[PDB]
Amino acid sequence: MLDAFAKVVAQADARGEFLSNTQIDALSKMVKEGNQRLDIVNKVTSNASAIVTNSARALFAEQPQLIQPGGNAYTSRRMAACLRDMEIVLRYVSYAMIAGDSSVLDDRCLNGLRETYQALGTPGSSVAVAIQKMKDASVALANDTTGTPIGDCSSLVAELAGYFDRAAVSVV
Amino acid sequence: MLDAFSRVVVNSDAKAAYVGGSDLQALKSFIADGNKRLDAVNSIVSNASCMVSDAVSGMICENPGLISPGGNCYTNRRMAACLRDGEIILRYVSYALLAGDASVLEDRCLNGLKETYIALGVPTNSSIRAVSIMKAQAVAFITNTATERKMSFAAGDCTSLASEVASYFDRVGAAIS
Amino acid sequence: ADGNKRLDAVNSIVSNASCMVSDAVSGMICENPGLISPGGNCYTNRRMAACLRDGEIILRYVSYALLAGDASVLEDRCLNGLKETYIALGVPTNSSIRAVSIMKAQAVAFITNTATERKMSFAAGDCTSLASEVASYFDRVGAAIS
Amino acid sequence: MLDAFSRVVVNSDAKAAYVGGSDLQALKSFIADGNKRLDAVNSIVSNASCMVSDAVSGMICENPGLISPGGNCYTNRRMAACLRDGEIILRYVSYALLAGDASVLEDRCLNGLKETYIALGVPTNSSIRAVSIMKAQAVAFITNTATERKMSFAAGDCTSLASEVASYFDRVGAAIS
Amino acid sequence: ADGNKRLDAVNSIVSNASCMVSDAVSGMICENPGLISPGGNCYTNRRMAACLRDGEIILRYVSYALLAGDASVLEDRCLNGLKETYIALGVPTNSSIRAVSIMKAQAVAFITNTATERKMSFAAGDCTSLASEVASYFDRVGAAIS
Amino acid sequence: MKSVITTVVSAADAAGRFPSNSDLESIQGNIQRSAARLEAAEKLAGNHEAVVKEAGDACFAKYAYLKNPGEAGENQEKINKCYRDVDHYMRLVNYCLVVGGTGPLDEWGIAGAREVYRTLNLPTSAYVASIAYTRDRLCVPRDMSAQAGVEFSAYLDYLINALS
Amino acid sequence: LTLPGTAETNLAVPSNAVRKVQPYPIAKPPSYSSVDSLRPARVSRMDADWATIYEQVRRQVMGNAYVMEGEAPDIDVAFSQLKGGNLTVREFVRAVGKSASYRTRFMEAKSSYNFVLLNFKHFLGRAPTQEEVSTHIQILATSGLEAEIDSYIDSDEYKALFGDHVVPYVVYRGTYLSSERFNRMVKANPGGATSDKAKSNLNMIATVAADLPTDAIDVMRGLPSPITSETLAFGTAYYWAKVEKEASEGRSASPIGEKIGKFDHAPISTYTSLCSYDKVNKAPQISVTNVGSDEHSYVSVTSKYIAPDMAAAAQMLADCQKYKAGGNAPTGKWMKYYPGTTVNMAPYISLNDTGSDSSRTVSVTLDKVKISPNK
Ligand SMILES: *CC[C@H]1/C(=C/c2[nH]c(/C=C3N=C(/C=C4\NC(=O)C(CC)=C4C)C(C)=C\3CCC(=O)O)c(CCC(=O)O)c2C)NC(=O)[C@@H]1C
Ligand SMILES: C=CC1=C(C)[C@@H](Cc2[nH]c(/C=C3N=C(/C=C4\NC(=O)[C@H](C)[C@H]4CC)C(C)=C\3CCC(=O)O)c(CCC(=O)O)c2C)NC1=O
Ligand SMILES: C=CC1=C(C)[C@@H](Cc2[nH]c(/C=C3N=C(/C=C4\NC(=O)[C@H](C)[C@H]4CC)C(C)=C\3CCC(=O)O)c(CCC(=O)O)c2C)NC1=O
Ligand SMILES: C=CC1=C(C)[C@@H](Cc2[nH]c(/C=C3N=C(/C=C4\NC(=O)[C@H](C)[C@H]4CC)C(C)=C\3CCC(=O)O)c(CCC(=O)O)c2C)NC1=O
Ligand SMILES: C=CC1=C(C)[C@@H](Cc2[nH]c(/C=C3N=C(/C=C4\NC(=O)[C@H](C)[C@H]4CC)C(C)=C\3CCC(=O)O)c(CCC(=O)O)c2C)NC1=O
Ligand SMILES: C=CC1=C(C)[C@@H](Cc2[nH]c(/C=C3N=C(/C=C4\NC(=O)[C@H](C)[C@H]4CC)C(C)=C\3CCC(=O)O)c(CCC(=O)O)c2C)NC1=O
Ligand SMILES: C=CC1=C(C)[C@@H](Cc2[nH]c(/C=C3N=C(/C=C4\NC(=O)[C@H](C)[C@H]4CC)C(C)=C\3CCC(=O)O)c(CCC(=O)O)c2C)NC1=O
Ligand SMILES: C=CC1=C(C)[C@@H](Cc2[nH]c(/C=C3N=C(/C=C4\NC(=O)[C@H](C)[C@H]4CC)C(C)=C\3CCC(=O)O)c(CCC(=O)O)c2C)NC1=O
Ligand SMILES: C=CC1=C(C)[C@@H](Cc2[nH]c(/C=C3N=C(/C=C4\NC(=O)[C@H](C)[C@H]4CC)C(C)=C\3CCC(=O)O)c(CCC(=O)O)c2C)NC1=O
Ligand SMILES: C=CC1=C(C)[C@@H](Cc2[nH]c(/C=C3N=C(/C=C4\NC(=O)[C@H](C)[C@H]4CC)C(C)=C\3CCC(=O)O)c(CCC(=O)O)c2C)NC1=O
Ligand SMILES: C=CC1=C(C)[C@@H](Cc2[nH]c(/C=C3N=C(/C=C4\NC(=O)[C@H](C)[C@H]4CC)C(C)=C\3CCC(=O)O)c(CCC(=O)O)c2C)NC1=O
Ligand SMILES: C=CC1=C(C)[C@@H](Cc2[nH]c(/C=C3N=C(/C=C4\NC(=O)[C@H](C)[C@H]4CC)C(C)=C\3CCC(=O)O)c(CCC(=O)O)c2C)NC1=O
Ligand SMILES: C=CC1=C(C)[C@@H](Cc2[nH]c(/C=C3N=C(/C=C4\NC(=O)[C@H](C)[C@H]4CC)C(C)=C\3CCC(=O)O)c(CCC(=O)O)c2C)NC1=O
Ligand SMILES: C=CC1=C(C)[C@@H](Cc2[nH]c(/C=C3N=C(/C=C4\NC(=O)[C@H](C)[C@H]4CC)C(C)=C\3CCC(=O)O)c(CCC(=O)O)c2C)NC1=O
Repeated sequence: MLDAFAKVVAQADARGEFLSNTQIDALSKMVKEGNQRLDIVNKVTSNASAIVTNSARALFAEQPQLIQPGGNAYTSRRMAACLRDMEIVLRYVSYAMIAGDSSVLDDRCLNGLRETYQALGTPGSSVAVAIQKMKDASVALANDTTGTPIGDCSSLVAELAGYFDRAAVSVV
Repeated sequence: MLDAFSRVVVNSDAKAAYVGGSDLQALKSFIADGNKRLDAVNSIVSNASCMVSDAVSGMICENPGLISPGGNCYTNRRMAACLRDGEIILRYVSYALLAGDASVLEDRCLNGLKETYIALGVPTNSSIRAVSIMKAQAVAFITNTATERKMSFAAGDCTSLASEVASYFDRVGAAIS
Repeated sequence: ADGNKRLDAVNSIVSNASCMVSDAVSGMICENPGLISPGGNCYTNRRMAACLRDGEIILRYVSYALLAGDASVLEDRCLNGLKETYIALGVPTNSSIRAVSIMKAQAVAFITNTATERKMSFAAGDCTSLASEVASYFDRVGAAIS
Repeated sequence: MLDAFSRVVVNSDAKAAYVGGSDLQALKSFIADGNKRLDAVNSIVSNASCMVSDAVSGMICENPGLISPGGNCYTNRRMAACLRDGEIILRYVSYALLAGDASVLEDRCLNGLKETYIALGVPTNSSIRAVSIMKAQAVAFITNTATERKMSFAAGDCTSLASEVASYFDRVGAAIS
Repeated sequence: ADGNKRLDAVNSIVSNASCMVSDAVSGMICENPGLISPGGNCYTNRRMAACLRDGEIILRYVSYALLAGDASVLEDRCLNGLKETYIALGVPTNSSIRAVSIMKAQAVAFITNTATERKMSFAAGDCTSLASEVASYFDRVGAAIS
Repeated sequence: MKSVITTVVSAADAAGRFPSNSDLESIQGNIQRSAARLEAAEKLAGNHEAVVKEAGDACFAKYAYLKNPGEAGENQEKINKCYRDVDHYMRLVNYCLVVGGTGPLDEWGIAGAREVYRTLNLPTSAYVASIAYTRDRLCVPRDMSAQAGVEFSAYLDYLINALS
Repeated sequence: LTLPGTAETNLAVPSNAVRKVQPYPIAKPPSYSSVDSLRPARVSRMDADWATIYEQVRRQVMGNAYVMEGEAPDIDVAFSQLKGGNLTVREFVRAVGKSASYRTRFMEAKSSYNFVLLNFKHFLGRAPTQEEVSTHIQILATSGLEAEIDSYIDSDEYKALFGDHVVPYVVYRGTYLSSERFNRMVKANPGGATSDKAKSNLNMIATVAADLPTDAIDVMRGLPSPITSETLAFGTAYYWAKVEKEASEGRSASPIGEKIGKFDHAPISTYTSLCSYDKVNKAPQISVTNVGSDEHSYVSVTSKYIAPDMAAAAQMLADCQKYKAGGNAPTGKWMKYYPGTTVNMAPYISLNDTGSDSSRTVSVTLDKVKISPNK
């Protein structure tokens, strides 16, 4: 797996190039927003249980065919499998958030996930619904100003939403 | 309901602003490709019966649980029901493509469709597949890329309208999801 | 035991109590437009509605205090621990004092019948004992959120 | 629905008691001031158009947010709606004043009025002010101390009926609160 | 330790503090009509509103100084560097002294109860110690903008 | 609302049928008339508070009686309300010039107009005087083109007929 | 009374005096309508006996009005001419609506609003849309009950659906105009033991039809669907979602905190210091009433719960946009003289002279200063 620094290091190695000064400009401005990057993953981590539980609760309030008998969440073990599947994606999105790019998300979370749900008979579009319900729940929580200095971190919020989108289209 | 010309006046009415020459060129562009939208709607509604019968049979032949007894498309009456349940969907997407925005199918066809299929016991993910096949057939038709029957057109681009009918078909996916 | 002047004084508040909250929250924004800003605390109708409700609560809580003529009910089920729930909800503590002082300045204008937009019809006299008592009640509630 | 004479029989029917001469004098007093109630209802319904148009404009001119776009009394159709939405209220309070008790407006006008204004998006505290102005105008009229137009009456007291129409007007306030 | 006369003296200011700023800025224009002129500093409501706010600030800053009875708070978060922000904003330094002296002449008229438009109701006595103290406070704030 | 497209889709929907050949035959009529009506729309838009100034006063010239005490215009703020009232009609006519139908006129200014002006004592004659004065002051050569003035006057006299 | 064979009274259109009475009843609507094969057949005037044609009128246009022999002679005077063949069943159900026995429990007993819903359910078999009620209260309150009941019988929907010889009944039409007017129709018409008299208000479709959004509950509109269209879903799963519904359908439980006006309140843990959740946001509601009596003036006090109003908050956000785009302040290096938020800040003093000595009070508070636009 690679973070954002190791990614352009691999880019520069695979053509044997010294890193230009402008790329050092590009890396220092990632260093510049380090506390703001860390501030988000911290807010997602301390709310991780309520994110998954409220998103899952709102999923079955509007898709009640899943928890009714015969559905793909009608058990206690299929239901516990669903909650723990949502925590997996919330975990790996937060890994990709501090990595700076989605290598660890694509590599050991999303690779082969669509085929898994097709083999199990799990409806992948309803997984895609639950992922976007966690996405807006975490985004509105990352724009909360309690416990942080007053400033701008909107581009990082868009970067965070991009990972949820990438995980959403990867499982349909 | 609301068309594309009437979409900007309800936006300008919210601010008591006159519609002026700063946003009129987006409308004049929409008028300029009037014939492209017009031939595209015609190409949709020309071959619309095979469009429905192919999509429902393709939804059947991937999930043959509906044909089994206890299936929702089991009996003859329920298959006659399902063959029209998607023909209405195509009939309203053809309205939304002509009108230029997704307001005519939003409150007429899509409002209340979810609890109807929930209360009836219609499998929603099967209807998701049935309308995704119709979306694929639509982008095959209005790009003249159907390998199955070709129609004659004047040369040019039509992908701006092809993304439009794609964005209409996920609204039917989201509303019963 | 001021009977009629007290009853005339509460009537000048509870009748025109609907202007006073909406004028005060617009005046609250009128200083600080970063409150309706994206990221502010007076963002969408989840929070703007709770603001109107909360400005209404502390308005009325004073009219029953004035009807009773004392500040007991303003500290019983009103105020004993209103500061820490506000710092737990993360409201700005600065502009709430401004919203409280707009209510003060409006109530003292309504009682003395010195409103430029509406001249009330009273008996002849002077309500100087009651114009200061509502100022004392409003400072009691302004001393809490500080 | 229920009038003042029919209010005591549903109270006596709950105990299987004959209505007798122990509670009949409260009814005979109600009959004795029949002409006072009768002229008061007439004085209400005589000047009822200015009663409505003044109250709605007074509710407007203290809260000029409804006239702004996005206001509930913004457009011409919604102002025509609001001018009748309170005229119906006055029309039912005139029924309740004549009948002698607040039963004819409670299940006919007030039953279901709250969720109607909630579902449509009508600001309730503005309608509170609009009906409070109508209450003030009512006690101005039936005490004949309207400084704006005077009506001729036989001399006497009418405050017993003036508190009655006040108690009808907070029921319209409570049912919308 | 002048208790009651001090409290009577601040009450004669903070009650009628709303006339005094509007009378002073109209008096500021009254000799100098080139201030409302196109190109002047008292042009449209961007600037006239800041003028009313600024005339109100230095008015009140004196009533708390009189309540405390000393000029400490008139120099801590009031005045240490008020001249250079005014020359950085480019306000006219001449007519601000005139606006300050209209406040002086009005405060000394309100304290001694020699107003031609409003006769106040006081206890019998003579407030000569306090009529000069507010003149000293207004002098202190007039010496700054010079 | 009531546009050209929203009749041909609602007719096909009430019949329960696809958009037929006559249905797309009627949208072609937009391509030939939009070039005339959209240029009328923003010549109205870029000149709009001029034709409230020089035309909202014409009702007061025709009806000077309503500036009396006890009338519809008592003080200056009611005259400001009158200028706001007629600027709204000028905005709705601009909205109907861009839509292609009389959709924005119906439920926004016309539906309910009979009730308010009767209950609030506002004479409709002073409304149609100010509208008609704006109607007859049109000249193809100047103001606008030859075909812009046609349906610009047609949307005006529709409002004149509906108010009376 | 009027004609031994009549077609249509009152001559609303001119083209009804030429119009003869239909010799044979109107056929089915030409859509396919999968539910209709489950539902029992229609009841026309030709096929029915006079016992069952009366029973089916009492079951549809009266709900189950639960009529005795001594009650309602006026229904039977209209029946005395229907049984003679004087008037059609269309004009007969018009005559039933104008009667007093229909008025005394549907116009009378109900409210202004759900009388319209009770008319749509009784005559057209369905539930209206909001804009259909909107042009219908104008008929009802300003033109009366008579023209209101006339507006259904002279409507094209009634003429096309039931003709002149078929009783009203709930029609399944295959293609419906809206998708919401299918299940609104199903929700409005349950099966046996309907009892419109029971609920004084129903309070549920009276707020679901009251706005074009907020479609009603899943389970209420799948309850009166016929058996084998909905069975093998009603053993244990939606059954307790049904009885917990019908408990609330008794006493007309109000949907103020449910489906309309929903508001996610803050956690109880955030205000444990203030008050318990059973008493948070209650405030004294004071009504002070003046009359020149002393014998008859009154004061009322009551603690009431104050809900947040999303409609008034939405209007306030649209109004305050003008302050958002007008700047805040200029700045510079001289800001060090105003360290905190103390820019344009000032001490507010209030002095409370009163008749009592103990209740005197002095203020000071530091706060911002702004001049109102009217000064
Ligand atoms: C919101 C719940 C949705 C849902 C979940 C669901 N998932 C399963 C089964 C599996 N899910 C996975 C996925 C992963 N496994 C991993 O190790 C990782 C880490 C990268 C992922 C993303 C796998 C392998 C399985 C099969 C293994 C298993 O049986 O648990 C199930 C079924 C469980 C079962 O059948 O016993 C459910 C119900 N399904 C839904 O309907 C919701 C939309
Ligand atoms: C212990 C783990 C750990 C953390 C969680 C961070 C948290 C942290 N963030 C900031 C500092 C900051 N944090 C944020 C982030 C935000 N501010 C907002 O208003 C938004 C709500 C949010 C955007 C996502 C911003 C924007 C700053 C800089 C202040 C500014 O310029 O606006 C600072 C002060 C240092 C600095 O100035 O950068 C610290 C210590 N650092 C750590 O060591
Ligand atoms: C205006 C918009 C509009 C619509 C969209 C349809 C929606 C709709 N569909 C059905 C009714 C139905 N719809 C289906 C359709 C399906 N079930 C499946 O298994 C497939 C996923 C899918 C076909 C592709 C079936 C099978 C029924 C009948 C259910 C039954 O009785 O078994 C009904 C109930 C009425 C009836 O049963 O006759 C309605 C309102 N009708 C409308 O008026
Ligand atoms: C709930 C019923 C109820 C009321 C609403 C009041 C109304 C009221 N006030 C007064 C009478 C009065 N009311 C006032 C009050 C005022 N005068 C002013 O100039 C100010 C506007 C206002 C103070 C804020 C005064 C000063 C008197 C005369 C002295 C007195 O009787 O208290 C009287 C006696 C007769 C009269 O003068 O009208 C009555 C009935 N009293 C009641 O019993
Ligand atoms: C844009 C920023 C903005 C503001 C700063 C405030 C403006 C404002 N107005 C008033 C002041 C007032 N507000 C009212 C209230 C009302 N008047 C009535 O007649 C109605 C019944 C009721 C609702 C309108 C009254 C009576 C006064 C005192 C008289 C006056 O100053 O106009 C006050 C308090 C006294 C003062 O300091 O001036 C403030 C701060 N509103 C804003 O929008
Ligand atoms: C008995 C006394 C009594 C009160 C005073 C109020 C106090 C109060 N306010 C809030 C809760 C709140 N109150 C406000 C209001 C505001 N926030 C601001 O920045 C402004 C100062 C003001 C708008 C102008 C907001 C924004 C919330 C929280 C809404 C949220 O974000 O969850 C809550 C939490 C419960 C809830 O709202 O669901 C309570 C108990 N209620 C009471 O029962
Ligand atoms: C039998 C009793 C009975 C009533 C009391 C009324 C109640 C009522 N009012 C409205 C409908 C309305 N009522 C109002 C009224 C107001 N909104 C405001 O901002 C003001 C506070 C207030 C006027 C003073 C408005 C503005 C609408 C229309 C809402 C809209 O469409 O914008 C409707 C919906 C029907 C329709 O819109 O045509 C109903 C049932 N009707 C009745 O049949
Ligand atoms: C906050 C509460 C509070 C007040 C408002 C004042 C009000 C006040 N002043 C004085 C009493 C007095 N007040 C004054 C003041 C004045 N006399 C004048 O002619 C001038 C108008 C004015 C000076 C500017 C004088 C000279 C006395 C008498 C001497 C003294 O007691 O100080 C008294 C004692 C009893 C009385 O004489 O009325 C009181 C209560 N004191 C307070 O405790
Ligand atoms: C056109 C040019 C123009 C001016 C030069 C000023 C006029 C003016 N008036 C006063 C003077 C005053 N101004 C007030 C203030 C008030 N009086 C009250 O009773 C109210 C409560 C309050 C707001 C009106 C008082 C009390 C005096 C002293 C008495 C007097 O000289 O009238 C002063 C200070 C003393 C003096 O030198 O005369 C000035 C400069 N206003 C103008 O418009
Ligand atoms: C603690 C003490 C304290 C004060 C005294 C004021 C001082 C003060 N005044 C201004 C700022 C200003 N003040 C004025 C006022 C005037 N200009 C003139 O020519 C006249 C003398 C007067 C009107 C009669 C103007 C016109 C501006 C600048 C507005 C602008 O053009 O940007 C500013 C800049 C911030 C801002 O206004 O946004 C500050 C801090 N504020 C304080 O916090
Ligand atoms: C969206 C479309 C739309 C409109 C067309 C207007 C229509 C309209 N005008 C008025 C209201 C008014 N309209 C007028 C206008 C006139 N009276 C006259 O003397 C002249 C005949 C005429 C101006 C030339 C006046 C004076 C009022 C205020 C009447 C009053 O408040 O009593 C009102 C009541 C609300 C208010 O007071 O603003 C409404 C709905 N408003 C709208 O929202
Ligand atoms: C979009 C609608 C629209 C209008 C109706 C006019 C409205 C209008 N017309 C005139 C002004 C005029 N209007 C005319 C009339 C005419 N001129 C001719 O060459 C023709 C013979 C005849 C077409 C009717 C004339 C002759 C003048 C100049 C003299 C005058 O003011 O009447 C003026 C005064 C200044 C000006 O010219 O703008 C205004 C506001 N302007 C507009 O923007
Ligand atoms: C198709 C099936 C079918 C039924 C089972 C009945 C069910 C039924 N019963 C009543 C209505 C009623 N049912 C009863 C019966 C009783 N109350 C008691 O105290 C006893 C326990 C019990 C008699 C043994 C009473 C008393 C009423 C009238 C309630 C009243 O108005 O007081 C109603 C309301 C209609 C009306 O009141 O006219 C209905 C629908 N009707 C049907 O159509
Ligand atoms: C509003 C005014 C009004 C009326 C006056 C009656 C009139 C009337 N009577 C009958 C119907 C009848 N009327 C009679 C009456 C009589 N035959 C005799 O031999 C005696 C002379 C006389 C009784 C004294 C009979 C016997 C029938 C039924 C005929 C039959 O079917 O055998 C019918 C046909 C309806 C039905 O049969 O149910 C009507 C409309 N009904 C009304 O609505």
